[PDB]
Amino acid sequence: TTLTARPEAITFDPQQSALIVVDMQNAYATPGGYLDLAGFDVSTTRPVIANIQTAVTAARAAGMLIIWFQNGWDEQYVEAGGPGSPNFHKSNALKTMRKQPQLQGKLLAKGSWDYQLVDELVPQPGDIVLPKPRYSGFFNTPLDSILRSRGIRHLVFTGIATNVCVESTLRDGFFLEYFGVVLEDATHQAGPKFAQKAALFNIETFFGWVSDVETFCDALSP
Amino acid sequence: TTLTARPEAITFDPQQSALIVVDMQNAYATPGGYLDLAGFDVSTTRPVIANIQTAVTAARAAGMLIIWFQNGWDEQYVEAGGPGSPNFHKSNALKTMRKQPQLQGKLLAKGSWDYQLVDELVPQPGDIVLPKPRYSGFFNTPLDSILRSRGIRHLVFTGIATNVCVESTLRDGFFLEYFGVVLEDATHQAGPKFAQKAALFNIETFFGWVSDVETFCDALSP
Repeated sequence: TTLTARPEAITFDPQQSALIVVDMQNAYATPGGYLDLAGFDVSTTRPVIANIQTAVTAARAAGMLIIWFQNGWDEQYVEAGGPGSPNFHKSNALKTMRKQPQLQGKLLAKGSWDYQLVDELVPQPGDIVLPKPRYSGFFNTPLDSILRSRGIRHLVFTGIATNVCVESTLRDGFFLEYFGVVLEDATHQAGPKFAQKAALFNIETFFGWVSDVETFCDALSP
Repeated sequence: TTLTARPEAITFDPQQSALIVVDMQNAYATPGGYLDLAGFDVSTTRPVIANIQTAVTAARAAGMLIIWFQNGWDEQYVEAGGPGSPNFHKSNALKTMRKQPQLQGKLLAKGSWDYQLVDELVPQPGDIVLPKPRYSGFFNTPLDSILRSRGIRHLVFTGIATNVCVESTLRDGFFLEYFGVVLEDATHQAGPKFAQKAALFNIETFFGWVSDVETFCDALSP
């Protein structure tokens, strides 16, 4: 398949490719979730959700592997690292719960509402659903092994946050010799609008390719 | 020692810390280098070189290990990967040399002027100088091994490009449980000015700490 993209069009075989849906959890997309409680603007993610559903339908119909990430930890946050991990000190979820003990054990907690995939996005049998304990899906997980076991070299990225979990997984994928493309209108940033712009620029200019959902779906139609 | 920083101050032992000077080569800081020839703006890097000299002097006098990176490859670019690597298709140096054949073998090439550290920055006995074949110093190198072998958990980052090799190495350091701080006035971005602001925003908000050279030197003086 030839996919129109920035900075130029690329080729991939859908049957040797994966669509990765990064962290489409209430924490990252839904009012009252972690990012919202932590002061980030989540009011504009509805079109991102619908666009991911569209992209998943097309990708699965074309034979691409669908991989869903869920970011977060056990309710006791053992897996988040204690004070000896920089993650303990950087996580805005952990910071929010330290400021608001009423939320302690709810943000990004396995089995909780915050951790759930948003209602509109439901993995299907045969999809892979991966928990990850840090922003990048290529650290501390079997993601690389899962992809290599199927000969997959091309990754199409969707999800939240463009500049954090999405971009980190795409950047680390590049260092592991994966070709990564992001569907820009199926992502949303964590931060001001310049964070979306800069993540797309860094991806396009140094790490991978940028396309969009309509272009992706039309490229898959055969 | 307390280092005042964004989003809050941190504490560290300079003896168990490293100052990393990322890719301060002619390619990234000097007129007529790769970045300049590739259309990026390098007209403001003179104060960055000066600020790195100041930070390197304070770091060494405090017992911090100095690590210098040089990004690049053999002159035949075997180490940049062939067409099977996304690096072959993304590297703006390889792009530029395919566009301007007079430059083939001259950009980011071991033994070339482009590849040299800028004249003003001279590694000293006891420092470590490391080549790296991709943007992140934590892939395809012994960097993690070197730091673990000395019990180092705190990394202070300087160099170019803030949003590419600097941020990538800091992000990956975080995934390897390192506490990373960037000295903002000892860096420069590759791209428009929003790429500087956005890299610092991502580091401050999700990955590590932002400080500056004068704050760093003052913190080390006892």
